[PDB]
Amino acid sequence: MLTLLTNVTLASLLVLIAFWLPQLNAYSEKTSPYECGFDPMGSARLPFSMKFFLVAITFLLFDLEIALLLPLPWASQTNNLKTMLTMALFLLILLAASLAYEWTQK
Amino acid sequence: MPLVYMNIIMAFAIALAGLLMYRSHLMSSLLCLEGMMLSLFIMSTLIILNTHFTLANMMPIILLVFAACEAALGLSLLVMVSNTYGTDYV
Amino acid sequence: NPIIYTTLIMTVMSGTMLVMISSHWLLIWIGFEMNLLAMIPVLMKNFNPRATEAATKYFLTQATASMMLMMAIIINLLYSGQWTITKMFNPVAMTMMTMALAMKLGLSPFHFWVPEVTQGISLQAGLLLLTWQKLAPLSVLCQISQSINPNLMLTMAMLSILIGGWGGLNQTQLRKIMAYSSIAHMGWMTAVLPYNTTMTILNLLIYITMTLAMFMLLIHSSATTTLSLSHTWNKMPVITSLMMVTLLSMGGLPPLSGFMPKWMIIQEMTKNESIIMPTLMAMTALLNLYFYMRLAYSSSLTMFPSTNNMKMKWQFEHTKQMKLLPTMIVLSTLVLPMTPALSSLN
Amino acid sequence: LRMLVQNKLEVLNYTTIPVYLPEITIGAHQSDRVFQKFTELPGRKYSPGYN
Amino acid sequence: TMYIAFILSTIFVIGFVGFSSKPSPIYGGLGLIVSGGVGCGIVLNFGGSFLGLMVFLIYLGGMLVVFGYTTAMATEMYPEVWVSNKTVFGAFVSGLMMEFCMVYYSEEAMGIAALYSYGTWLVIVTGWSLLIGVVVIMEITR
Amino acid sequence: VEIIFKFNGLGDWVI
Amino acid sequence: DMNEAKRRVRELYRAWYREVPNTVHLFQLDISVKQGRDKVREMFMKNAHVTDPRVVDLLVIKGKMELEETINVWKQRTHIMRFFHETEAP
Amino acid sequence: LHKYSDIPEGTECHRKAYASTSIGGATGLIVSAYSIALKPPASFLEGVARTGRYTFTSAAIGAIFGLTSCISAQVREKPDDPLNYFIGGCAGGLTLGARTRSYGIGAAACAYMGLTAALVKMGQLEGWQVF
Amino acid sequence: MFMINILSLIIPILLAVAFLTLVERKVLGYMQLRKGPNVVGPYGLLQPIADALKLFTKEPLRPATSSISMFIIAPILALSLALTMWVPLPMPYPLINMNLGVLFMLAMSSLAVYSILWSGWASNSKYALIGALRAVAQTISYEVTLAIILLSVLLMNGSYTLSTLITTQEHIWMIFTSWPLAMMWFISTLAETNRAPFDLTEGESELVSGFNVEYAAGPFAMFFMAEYANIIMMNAFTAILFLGASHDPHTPELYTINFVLKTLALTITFLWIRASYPRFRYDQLMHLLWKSFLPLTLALCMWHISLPIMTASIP
Amino acid sequence: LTLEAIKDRVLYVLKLYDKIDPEKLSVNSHFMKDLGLDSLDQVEIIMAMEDEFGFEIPDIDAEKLMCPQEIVDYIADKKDV
Repeated sequence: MLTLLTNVTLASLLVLIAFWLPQLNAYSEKTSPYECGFDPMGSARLPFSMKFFLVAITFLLFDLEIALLLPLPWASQTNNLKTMLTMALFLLILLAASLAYEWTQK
Repeated sequence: MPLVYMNIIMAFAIALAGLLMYRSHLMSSLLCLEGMMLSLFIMSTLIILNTHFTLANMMPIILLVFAACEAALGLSLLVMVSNTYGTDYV
Repeated sequence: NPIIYTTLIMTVMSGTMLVMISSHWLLIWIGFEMNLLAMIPVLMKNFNPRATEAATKYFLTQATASMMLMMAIIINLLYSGQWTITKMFNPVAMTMMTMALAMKLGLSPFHFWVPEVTQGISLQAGLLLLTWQKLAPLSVLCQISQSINPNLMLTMAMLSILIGGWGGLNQTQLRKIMAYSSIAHMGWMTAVLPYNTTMTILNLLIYITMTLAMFMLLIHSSATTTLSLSHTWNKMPVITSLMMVTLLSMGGLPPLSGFMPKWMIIQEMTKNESIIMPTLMAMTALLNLYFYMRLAYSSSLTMFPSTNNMKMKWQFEHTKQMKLLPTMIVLSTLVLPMTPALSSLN
Repeated sequence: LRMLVQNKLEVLNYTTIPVYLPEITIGAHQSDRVFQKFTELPGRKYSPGYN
Repeated sequence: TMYIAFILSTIFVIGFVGFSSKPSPIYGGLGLIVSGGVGCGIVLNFGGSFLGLMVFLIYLGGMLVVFGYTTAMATEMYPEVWVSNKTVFGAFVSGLMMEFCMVYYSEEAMGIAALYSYGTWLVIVTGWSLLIGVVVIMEITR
Repeated sequence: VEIIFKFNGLGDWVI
Repeated sequence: DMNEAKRRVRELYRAWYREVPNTVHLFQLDISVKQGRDKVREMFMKNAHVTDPRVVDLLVIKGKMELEETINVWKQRTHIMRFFHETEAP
Repeated sequence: LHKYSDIPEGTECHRKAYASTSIGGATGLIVSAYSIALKPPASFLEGVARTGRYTFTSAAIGAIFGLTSCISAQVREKPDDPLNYFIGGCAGGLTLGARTRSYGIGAAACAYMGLTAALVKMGQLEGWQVF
Repeated sequence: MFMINILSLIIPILLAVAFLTLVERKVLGYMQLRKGPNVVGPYGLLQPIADALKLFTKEPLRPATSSISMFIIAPILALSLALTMWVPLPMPYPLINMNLGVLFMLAMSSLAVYSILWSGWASNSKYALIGALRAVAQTISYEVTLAIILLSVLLMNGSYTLSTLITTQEHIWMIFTSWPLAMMWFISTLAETNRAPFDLTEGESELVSGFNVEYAAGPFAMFFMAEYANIIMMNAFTAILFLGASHDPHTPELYTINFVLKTLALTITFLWIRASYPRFRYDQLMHLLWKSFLPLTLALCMWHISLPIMTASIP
Repeated sequence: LTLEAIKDRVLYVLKLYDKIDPEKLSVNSHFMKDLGLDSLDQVEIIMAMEDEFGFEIPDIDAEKLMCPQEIVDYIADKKDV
């Protein structure tokens, strides 16, 4: 917790010496958002895409899977591996299987 | 029961009341639900750590899974409702 | 494609069977949880702008219900360190497990989602929702009948019948009516549950048989709005002439099978004294009957004017026969002098 | 779509929508009678394979 | 003593105070970040470290990101800060007064390693569940 | 605590 | 012939007039919201004596492109503020 | 309710009447609660107007019911028979009749509220179990 | 005096990111034949501090459209975690002996990119939003394979503790055992850190400095700085994890003398990648991953699950 | 929607408008033949009135005019009241 505090306080210190230092003139249009020169046609709205979630959700459901993969190194030392080993393979198959199902339903 | 548990339980009660006060675009509700999920998780894990009831060390993570899983589903429905409107519960 | 659809529906069957098997609580909450994920997509076949928000309703309520349930399990564990079903050991938890299940059955005043959701889906997915989904939560209530706080149960059990009544007189399109029928019968199931579970399971079987009869008939005629049902008397007169009867069996006119539930229930509760409650309950069940009757008037007993265009349709026989149907009619009607067999359920 | 092509009443399923315009709609007597007449035909009492 | 675990519980609860109030999902995502790190810290204090790091990884390192995608699909112009409405801010204060009234008032290693060898059944149903969940995502989006 | 059900109080370490 | 073209121009005035407040809004112009309208009316008075057959329709061709530009956010604050000649010495 | 239950008999009419007033107030807050919940008042001041309405009405009904009942008990001094509540029952509807400013609803409320109360007393006498 | 140890961990590293910048322009310069910075040095050496002074001296505007709170909090988090990931790193002796600090390296790495999401969200600009979004795509898309292959290379060391990972490499090095996973780890570190062929977050010519644009002086220096923190850090991580070394406890310093070589030998390589390949584009960037890397990561994963049993070689 | 609502609104919008002084106002009187307002004003006030009734006036109906009341009659023709 000590190193967390010293790091965050360090960074915050850099912020404060970043703002309260140059000591010059902010003003309008200088502070207007950048848009490669010409002014924006409108504030940021809806860059909608199914192609975002259509995969990103799959990310989420793999990440849940790897969450189950993590116990493995410790589970490897269990007294009865034949009881284990199938499962150690099993989930991975389904992981692959899930992917496989996605792979070809386009 | 030690006060800490009471505090987490209360965090649950808020994590529910927030779901049910329920307002505007519903994405907030999937958040509040996930918060609810997290409170149940923590409240479980503290217990399994307490009594050294070792087998149940497996549950919280498994809990987490399905719970996260349904939430993972939930966004998809929102997509569809977002698809025809730009979402609002209204 | 059917090959995926069948895997979903089978994993729903599994997702309920799992509740009916496992003794450990965590596997029950897993049972419902798996049940949910596999329940939503099947509501989304065909897919409508309407159907989408139907599924939104269903998911949103089932999710919050499952949440409260898991919370109350965890509290139970906190105050007794167990996972076996058995008695619960902390009333503040127990009432919440009752609430969570109260949403899962759709009992009032939690009920409001069920009439709406039914509206949003086709009669296939509808029937399945009103029968198969009613198994699992009851499947756990039978296991926790031992410690139920009867007051809390009878209050929802009654209020489900009043709301299952008054909201039934008002609607035209049939699906919403079927919703209020079921929402009303669940009051009768969950009423007797504290006193004697075997009567519950009996009533459950009758209810499922009944609603299978109706939904197979609505499928057979593809009627929906009441008027749409009205035309059917001329095309295939039999099936309207059979909706009449199955409706009366919903109504529980005494020769008919649907009377068997109520008339065992009244018995059981009467052993407990509690004499007033069944009287109010049985009186309101009448109110439940009345819109079955009005709906009968739209259909078979009287002929609403036919539209002309119907005539060509007379040449064309219905197809894709549903094998299971005739037996579902007959069992849900004629079986009354076979009550004693109920003891088979021990 | 192929499933829809078969079982033609389905393609006809919405053509008998109840809107009750006076020219299309028919009172119950005429319809009950005319359909009572339709059964009179040799091939219509029963499904075709059985008659 | 330090009561450090308990004060962490307090920051946790206000994390849900600012979170359960409903001021644009993005800031709520911040709410679950704060409550998330506080959470993993709290469970870390009993030394179930692996789990606290599961949630600090699997949850916050997973979820709130995908929510950082939903808002791209939802947003709407001029999202509200907590201060941007009387009911929202009123709600936040409403949480603060209550929780303040409340204030006024390794085994793990083999324990989870057991999941595979000694608890195959759960592995089966979780595998099956997640798989068919992917199938459901398909049968909704497609 | 009188709310809902009793919270035994004192520091966390004790358990 | 004339008149058939005059209706065109009236249509054009409707389009410009209604569009103007959107122009002041979106462009963050601080011209008095009325002033743009008046100035529009004036620009419409600028050729309020043209009498040739084809020349007037040609005038609405050259009139379309400008609202065509302001609606597409083509041109800019500078470019649309240009009409008011505000920096000129009297 | 346990507080209200220890009448005793009908002695000290005020002590009882306060309790009945309390019950009426409680039910008024509940009805107001669902009403606000399911009929979004729009403009919150109107909502508190609504709840003020129902709360005051039900509280009034409870008050007048309680005191007329106990007074009848302390006057007729019968005092145990069910009819002893029934007047209050009949009275209660009239209270409800007053706020609604309608003879009809007041008239019906008299009869049914009366019969309900009478059944309640009859039930205390007979140990009817309801649940 | 633990505090001075921490300070002793944080100052030298910041110095290292500065001189990392300078080396970057140097080597990356000589690949181009052209000499890198030189005139201000004499060997350029004085440059980075002149650079940083040029930045912090320069005015850092608070954008009119931006919400300010997120806009400030994001850089803070960036340097924060960029530094915090350094703590449990065995050199040879970790500053902290976490029982499972590797998993923690993943935790920090996974909260890293979230800062990018805010960085582009509060920036409000079109380029900001689009670039930030695609950024988060590539990032997560690589963290999944990332963590799986890291798992599979960790089944055999024994456990998640880091110091043991020295002990398990007292001879052959891990790399000879499972190099293909080392390849995928390498590239996943080449994308998670958002580097050369996997270049998209900066966007560059594709999106004019990407998410980072609207940040002006100091906060820009923070994202820049933190970025290099992650690059050297994943490099060091790979170094200890795939390249073992002789370690006499009596002379720990010897080991470190070796270690900075073995890690620096990696960092330079990224630069020598930067001078070599055109960027992927957001389709292919994710294509090669989901289609091609991943399945091998799995097959290799079952394989590595299965060796210890068949070989009877359980750690 | 009584015809009186229509007339009241027509003249309301025409009273809100500037070129039509209240003294200039007169229902039966031809909108151009009496009122001195510029020809563009027809278009401006009609577009405002229809902005109230909400429906676009096709400009053949701008070629109607004659009297404001005939336009009111057209509003009755659309409202079908």
